[PDB]
Amino acid sequence: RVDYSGRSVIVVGPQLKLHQCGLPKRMALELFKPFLLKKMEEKGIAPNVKAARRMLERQRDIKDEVWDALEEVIHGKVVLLNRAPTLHRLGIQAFQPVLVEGQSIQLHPLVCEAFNADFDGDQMAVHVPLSSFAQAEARIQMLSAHNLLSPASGEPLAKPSRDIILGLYY
Amino acid sequence: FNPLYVMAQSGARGNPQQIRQLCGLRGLMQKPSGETFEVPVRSSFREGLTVLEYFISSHGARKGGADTALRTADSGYLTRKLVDVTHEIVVREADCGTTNYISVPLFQPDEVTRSLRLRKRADIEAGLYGRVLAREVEVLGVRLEEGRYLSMDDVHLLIKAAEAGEIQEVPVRSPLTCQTRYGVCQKCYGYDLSMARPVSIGEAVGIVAAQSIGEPGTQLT
Amino acid sequence: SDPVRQYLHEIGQV
Amino acid sequence: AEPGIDKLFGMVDSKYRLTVVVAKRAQQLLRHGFKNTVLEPEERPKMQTLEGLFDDPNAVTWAMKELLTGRLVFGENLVPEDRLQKEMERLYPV
Amino acid sequence: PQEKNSLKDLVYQAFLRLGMEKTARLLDALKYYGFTFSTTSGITIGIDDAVIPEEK
Amino acid sequence: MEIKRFGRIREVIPLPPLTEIQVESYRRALQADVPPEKRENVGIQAAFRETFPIEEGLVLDFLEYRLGEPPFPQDECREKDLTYQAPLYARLQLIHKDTGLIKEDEVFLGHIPLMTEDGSFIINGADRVIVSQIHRSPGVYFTPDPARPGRYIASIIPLPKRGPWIDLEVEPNGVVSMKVNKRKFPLVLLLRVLGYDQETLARELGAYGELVQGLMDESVFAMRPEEALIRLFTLLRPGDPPKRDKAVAYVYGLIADPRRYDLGEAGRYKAEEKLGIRLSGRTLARFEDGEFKDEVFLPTLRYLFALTAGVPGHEVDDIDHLGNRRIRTVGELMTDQFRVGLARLARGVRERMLMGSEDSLTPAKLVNSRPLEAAIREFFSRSQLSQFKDETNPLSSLRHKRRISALGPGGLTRERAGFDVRDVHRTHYGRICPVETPEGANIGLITSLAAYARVDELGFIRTPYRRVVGGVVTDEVVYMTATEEDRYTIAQANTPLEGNRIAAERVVARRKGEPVIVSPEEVEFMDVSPKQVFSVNTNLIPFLEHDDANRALMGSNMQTQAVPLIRAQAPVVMTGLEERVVRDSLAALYAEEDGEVAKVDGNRIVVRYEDGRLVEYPLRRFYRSNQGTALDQRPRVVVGQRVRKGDLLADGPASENGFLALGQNVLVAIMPFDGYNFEDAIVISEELLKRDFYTSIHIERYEIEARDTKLGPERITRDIPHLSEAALRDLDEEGVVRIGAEVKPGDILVGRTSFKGESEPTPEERLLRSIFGEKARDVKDTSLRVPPGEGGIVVRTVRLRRGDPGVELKPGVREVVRVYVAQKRKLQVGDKLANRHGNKGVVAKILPVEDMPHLPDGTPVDVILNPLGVPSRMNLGQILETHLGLAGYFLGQRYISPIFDGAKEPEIKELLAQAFEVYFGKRKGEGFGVDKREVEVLRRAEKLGLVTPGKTPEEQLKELFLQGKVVLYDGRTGEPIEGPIVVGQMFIMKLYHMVEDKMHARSTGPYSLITQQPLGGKAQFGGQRFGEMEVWALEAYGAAHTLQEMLTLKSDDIEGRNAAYEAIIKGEDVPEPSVPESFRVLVKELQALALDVQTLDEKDNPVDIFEGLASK
Amino acid sequence: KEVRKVRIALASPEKIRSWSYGEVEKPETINYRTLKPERDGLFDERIFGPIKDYE
Amino acid sequence: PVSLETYGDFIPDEHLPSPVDAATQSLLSEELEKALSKLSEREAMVLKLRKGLIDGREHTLEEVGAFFGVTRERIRQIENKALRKLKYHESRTRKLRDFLD
Amino acid sequence: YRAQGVKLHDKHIEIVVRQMMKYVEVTDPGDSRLLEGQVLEKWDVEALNERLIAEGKTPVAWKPLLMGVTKSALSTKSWLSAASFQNTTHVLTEAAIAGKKDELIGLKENVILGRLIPAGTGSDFVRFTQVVDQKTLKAIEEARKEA
RNA sequence: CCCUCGA
DNA sequence: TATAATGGGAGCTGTCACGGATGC
DNA sequence: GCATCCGTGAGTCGAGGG
Ligand SMILES: [Mg+2]
Ligand SMILES: [Zn+2]
Repeated sequence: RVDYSGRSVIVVGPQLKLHQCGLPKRMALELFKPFLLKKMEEKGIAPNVKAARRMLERQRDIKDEVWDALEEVIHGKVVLLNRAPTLHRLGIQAFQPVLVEGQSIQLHPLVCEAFNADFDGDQMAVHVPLSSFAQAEARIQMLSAHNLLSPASGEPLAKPSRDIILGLYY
Repeated sequence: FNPLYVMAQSGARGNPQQIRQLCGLRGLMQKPSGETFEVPVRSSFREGLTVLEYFISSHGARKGGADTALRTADSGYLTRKLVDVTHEIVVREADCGTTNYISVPLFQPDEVTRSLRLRKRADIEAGLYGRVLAREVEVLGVRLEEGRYLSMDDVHLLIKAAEAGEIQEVPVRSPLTCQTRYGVCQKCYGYDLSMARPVSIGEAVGIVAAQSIGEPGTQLT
Repeated sequence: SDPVRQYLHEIGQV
Repeated sequence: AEPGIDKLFGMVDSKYRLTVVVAKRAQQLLRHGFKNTVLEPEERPKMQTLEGLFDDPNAVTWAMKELLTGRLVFGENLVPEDRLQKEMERLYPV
Repeated sequence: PQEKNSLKDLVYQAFLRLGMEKTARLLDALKYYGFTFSTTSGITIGIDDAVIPEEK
Repeated sequence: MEIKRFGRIREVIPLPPLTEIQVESYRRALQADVPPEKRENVGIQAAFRETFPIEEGLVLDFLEYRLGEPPFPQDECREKDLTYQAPLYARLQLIHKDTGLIKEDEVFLGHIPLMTEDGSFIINGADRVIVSQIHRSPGVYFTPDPARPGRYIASIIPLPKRGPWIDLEVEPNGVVSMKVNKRKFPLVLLLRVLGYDQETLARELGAYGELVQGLMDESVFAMRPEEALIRLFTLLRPGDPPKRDKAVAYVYGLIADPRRYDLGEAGRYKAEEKLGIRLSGRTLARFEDGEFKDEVFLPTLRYLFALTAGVPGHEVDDIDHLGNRRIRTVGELMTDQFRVGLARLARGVRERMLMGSEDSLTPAKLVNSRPLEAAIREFFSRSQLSQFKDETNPLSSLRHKRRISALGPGGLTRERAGFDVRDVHRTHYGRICPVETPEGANIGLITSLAAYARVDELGFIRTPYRRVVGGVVTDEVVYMTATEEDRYTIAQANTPLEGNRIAAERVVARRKGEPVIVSPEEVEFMDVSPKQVFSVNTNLIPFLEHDDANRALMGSNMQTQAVPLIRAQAPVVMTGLEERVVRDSLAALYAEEDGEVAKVDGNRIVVRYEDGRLVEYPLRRFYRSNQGTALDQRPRVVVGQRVRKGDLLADGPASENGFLALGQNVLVAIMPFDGYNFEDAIVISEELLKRDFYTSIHIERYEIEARDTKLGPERITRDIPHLSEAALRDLDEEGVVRIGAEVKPGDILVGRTSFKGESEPTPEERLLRSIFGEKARDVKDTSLRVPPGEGGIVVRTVRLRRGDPGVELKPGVREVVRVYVAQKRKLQVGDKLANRHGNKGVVAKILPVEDMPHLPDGTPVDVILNPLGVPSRMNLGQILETHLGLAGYFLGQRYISPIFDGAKEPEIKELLAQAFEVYFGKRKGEGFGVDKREVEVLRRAEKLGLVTPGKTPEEQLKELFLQGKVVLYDGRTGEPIEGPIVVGQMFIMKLYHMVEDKMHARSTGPYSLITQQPLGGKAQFGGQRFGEMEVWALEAYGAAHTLQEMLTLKSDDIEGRNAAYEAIIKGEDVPEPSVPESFRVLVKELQALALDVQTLDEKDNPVDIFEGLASK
Repeated sequence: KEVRKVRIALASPEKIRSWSYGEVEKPETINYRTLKPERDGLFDERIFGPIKDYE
Repeated sequence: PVSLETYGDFIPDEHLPSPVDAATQSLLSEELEKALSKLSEREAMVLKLRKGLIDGREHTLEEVGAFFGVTRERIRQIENKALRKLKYHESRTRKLRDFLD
Repeated sequence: YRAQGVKLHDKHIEIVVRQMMKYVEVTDPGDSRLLEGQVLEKWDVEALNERLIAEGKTPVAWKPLLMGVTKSALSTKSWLSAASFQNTTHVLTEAAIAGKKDELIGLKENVILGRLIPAGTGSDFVRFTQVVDQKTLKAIEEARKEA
């Protein structure tokens, strides 16, 4: 079991670009909490770290500038999305997170088949790579848009699904 | 432009058998013993089954459900076994420099034993695409050099030469013949099938192999 | 196999 | 996709060497406060705040773009490790 | 007509020829336009769409 | 609104009381209403009769028992977390054989749980359900030997834990072997022990050639029964002294002792019927006049030799046949554990008879009730058939009470259960539902009782049939076992009938499950209804005949996961069971007799009956169920209303006017929508939230204790150190949050202070203390706060104090405080919806009303379902439901379509034409003609072959409407959907899986004691588990540093994780990770195994990972 | 130093006694009223180390 | 007692410091050194000896006074004036307030 | 796999099979310390035979040995990997008796110890790579040039 | 750990 | 610290594949 | 050289409850 991790229900994210995924605001606030504290100290949102953490503790104490600070925190960074069971390596993929309202994780359509993910209620786990090395590995090697073909066959794995096919064929 | 027809033809949803159950007859059914019932469901789902037809179909439905359930666990056990044998195998060097290789045949003996006939395209691809030639191959006025990573066009050209009768089998570097210790070299492995290019040294090829073999384990009927 | 059976036998020796 | 990822994979003999180069360079940029950057002021990666465009805080973005400019030298046994550390501390105080 | 296999081959050939960056852009384009056109297409399922052939 | 029902099949009998399998079983078990002299030898009476008398005072005997009133009512037991139970008293008498002295007294044996009126139990304040078990019926079976063709295995099976299974086989060397407790020995020896002679065996078994000769052994007949008995005792007990009385006792206990070996009453019946004999008792033999007397063995061996030779009238047995599988109901299981506890009490009684004064002994001194109490408690708390009741909606509890499991004590063990046990047998017809069963590992092991099915006294499931004499269908109905059913030709329930006579010359029937076409002269019986083939949940799926069995299973199951909604409605397309499901679940309230309603309140309904008596019914209001769903009864009558017997007084949860209301009826358009219903996702209209459709009440319970410690007492107080008034605002004087206050994550529900552990202040603490000049307080803040992601309005507070009337708590605790928090949940993105046909999906997008596709008259749809779900899933019932729902939308009516009897296509078409007239002639009278977009759509459908060319726009629109399709305009554009779209009313439920419960995230949190790895679970604020396969994933990506982060910095590297957090809050890069702690644990646990594990360098010189702290 | 290998082998009784900081002579765990480790027991602080840091 | 194997997966470790607690103590020591640097070396050292931030224990006024070669009244006055300058600087910058819980 | 429409590359199956053929049985010990019937790795016996042929001695006669995937996993050199796979008791008893050393060659071993795996970015091939900007590189060049 | 329920 | 007292008592079952020793 | 008993295996994550 592991820190800097979360989970939630998944929801279709048609507007997302392939390298993106929708992350609920509260989830991102918790997963990135130390970075958010440090950024709040870099700006005028808090005098120090402990004040900022006590400020985030209660939900009614949370104001609007902390969300912009969190947006600045996650810029360029990626998270790992994983669906159980993990049958091959594409059961974990890397996505730039987009902060969204609501409590559901938003998943890009073209990766669903890889995860064997549909939207009858599946849930997914989120992980935060911490080091520059971990984030570099995730962005170069584990990014969704960098893994387009199956390592088993070599045929396209991210490709048009039934909904996409239905329109283009039509 | 019928919806069922459009979806089935495009590949968005559905296969001829589900379409047949919707529009045609439901078909034959199995007894619990695997034995087949003599009288089939003449009804479709459009028309509606009788309670006897429905009850007869319940046998096969339950049998398939129990099949899937009992299958997932054995598939997972197999996958973990494979991960345990293959995990130390990594691409550790560019070339072990072996002269050994395997010969992928392009023809297989007919079940009639009449002659040899061309293998199915997909199987030739699965045995050739992204591999490295261990010897020079000259076919249809084309030179496929030793050490060449065979692209898909290379495979299709080799198939054309086979159909023209110019080559019956392809020599190729393979993990079976690799003399690299604790792993495999770049030439013997060939492509990184995900990137359609030569494999990067350091790729954990054994785990990829185990997962590639394991993942479609729950589809095996 | 069974320790108390064995001890009871050894006791039944005397 | 990461911008110019194909050219980057072309640069190296193994994708993992690209990863290592990028991560090490990003750590260098973090440690010396981006004062060692080979990017001209117009080539600086930017981020859109509420106020306006500021420097991109992500050192890996910086590292990859620097790598693409051809202005970085990578390889094995280029220079003793402590010598590199001390010279970078000399040219760019921490 | 574009279907599963032809679109798959389009993705593979685009990978080979233009790189994974452009192939990702193409994937997103195909996604967008496919969803858009599927919406307005008129695709639905009614009980009369399961057409029993008289031949049966 | 008007309800039109379809179907030509008139059901002769209604559904039996659906909870009877529980209620009547437990009533039979307790016999609390029966005066003791009239009680039967079944039940707990049977356990008493088996345990007593207790001999070697010398004798303690059982007279009778009684059950007293419960100390507390059901609601009060749920409140104080007690058990709803009744005290058990037993009148016993102690008798000294020599003295003749008789001392008789009634001793208290503890309590027994009482079953509630709906068939559940209250154990420690929690509602629980005892699920029936299915098992191989006791008796004598004969099966084919898998290794030896032509040879057969005889098996004598008693009740579970009532004695061993015995096997009889014909060995390859010819001798007939018996196997008990895994011991193979020649059966001839036991036959000699039973008193048989070679003459009797030769005349009885000689008719079978070459077989009886394997039974002839001269050395066995050369010794009297005593010598053969001691020989058998030496064979069965190596090393044990072969004393005469010891051998007699052992073999008698193995075979003839009814207190030990017991075939079922069903076992005895099946043995008698199979072997064609009569059993005096339920054992295999008897002890009579000092010798053993045979009952079972010889007929069994005769049948075995007969089946082996091939002589007719002898056949092998189907062990999955429902004539050979029976059901152990709640009463039988409770009685089994009662017998166990009673036997322990008897051991205690004899132990107390050895020790103590012999002259002065009373029953009260001999009986220690405790072991019996403990056995019953273990059964009702930690048994596998004792399950936490499902109260999500009333149908949940009803189905839970009608479940059948093959697992449990004495049952099958999973992964040893193959396909045969999970298969649906031909005998499942009418008894066990073929569709309702779990997906996954439990498939075929958990099943459901059929709607008309009944469990008999021997425990077999029986199904009803109608007598048919000379082609005339009577109203006489007979409930049959599968064994009885296989004797008749039984026609189908849809068989055409003019009056009571069969009107078809070719009739569909079954003979031993085999379908056959048969004359009316050949028909012996006929089905009661199609409903008898399926469970209750499966009977709630309209158009079931149009649904593939898998999605039928899914809808059937998901109906129990339906959340009661504040505005919940009964479906517009019903199957006709929806009223009985409410009535038999005891969800709603009904009139006991005719009368006039005196008073009507949100709290009580007072009714004056024809007797003149005034009865006051209180209404359960906003009660929290086991799953947190709200249970409240709303009054459905008004003051002065004249009510008859059985009329509805008040609606229970998930009930609309006595009809089952598991969800909402929404207007549905089947079409893709810009990828937001991609892969079973669902799109909904914001209007659904505006009128509070799919909005539910959920209550959560929070609990805290104040206890006495060694460092001083914990106490609940409003005085909490270092806290402002803003944080204590909603706390009352005692430290408990006030009723009605809104609580958010972090708010204090109950203030509590605890004395600090003995603290040596670190020098930083001392210096800071001297700087700010403030004494560190004695206590610290332990208050109970709202967990992350929870909150709402406080509706209840319960406080239980020690030293107060009626309150005594666990040792050491001073007081207990409970806070109840209710929340109103709107449907939101991530919540789960489903229909009754297996179509399930998560709400991915909520559109503003102006974005929804809408009808030409401006009416927007509610939910947009993607059609791609339909073809592969093959569940067309939802389609027909949508068509008929469109019809009922415009006609303002609802429909009852019984399964396999429901509305056909032409009748739906007639209703759709009637609806089209309302939908269109209204427009044509309002002064509006056809719209241009409608014309364009009509051209497209004319190209599609949906409408006939040349007809007027109205005729083509009606043609489309009869196909269920209408013209739909995109709300964003105003341009129509190029084709016509199926739109209609559909019944959709909001399932219990809501994202609000499931969303969780953690940066850092608690760690486990030994592993020093993050805890698991959302409530403990745990981390996600990165398992073996996720490690494989990261390995396959070749992402070494991400993996090493998972293995050290984020889990169990203490130094690493502390350094990482500090580096990140400082703004630095995370440091190199250290050694994971659980590997040090591995090293130490291997050392305790006497195994030295050394971490070495490349020079093979040891490296110390414990940093010297483990070396002397 | 860096760990390059991991070895496993049998443990001599002398090696076992070399590991040990003391012999446990009593089957006692903690005192019933003081809740502190009993002397020469399975939880003795004399053998396995202090319960509190630097105390 | 009851068994951990009927359970222990729900049992957290209250003994070892959480990463947040350890980071708080680290920032506390660092901020105390930051505020002690604003004093002279002698008065800061007297405060560290009297509160035990050097060898772990608190010396009396006699031991610190004989360490610096001075009277116990003098070393107590040094402690007082150092505490006073600390109180002034803390009222000014309000840096050490948050650590008081 | 073909029967179910699963396109899977041969080389993965070849990796696995290669691991199934990993071992050999001695038919004659020759001049070695090996025993008849002793099972060992093909690599080890080939190295031993090249050492004996380079020494002028008689090589070891051996026979190929096909063992199933589980037996090939349990017979690997790393006792950490085998003990973590299954039959932990057997593996551990034989390894402790033999006094076996795990060289930490594969992935499982380094995962247990929580080390950086010998694959991908952890590969010794790519992990020692250095990065330097031209300014710092020329400054270091001048530092080397002065001495 | 067991049961049940999700994927 | 004294009548004499002297060999226990729960059992419990519908899997399968492999290695290994054990027994004709 | 061939049967028979004994030990060891038999998917993951998640939730909830006792
Ligand atoms: Mg799913
Ligand atoms: Zn090689």
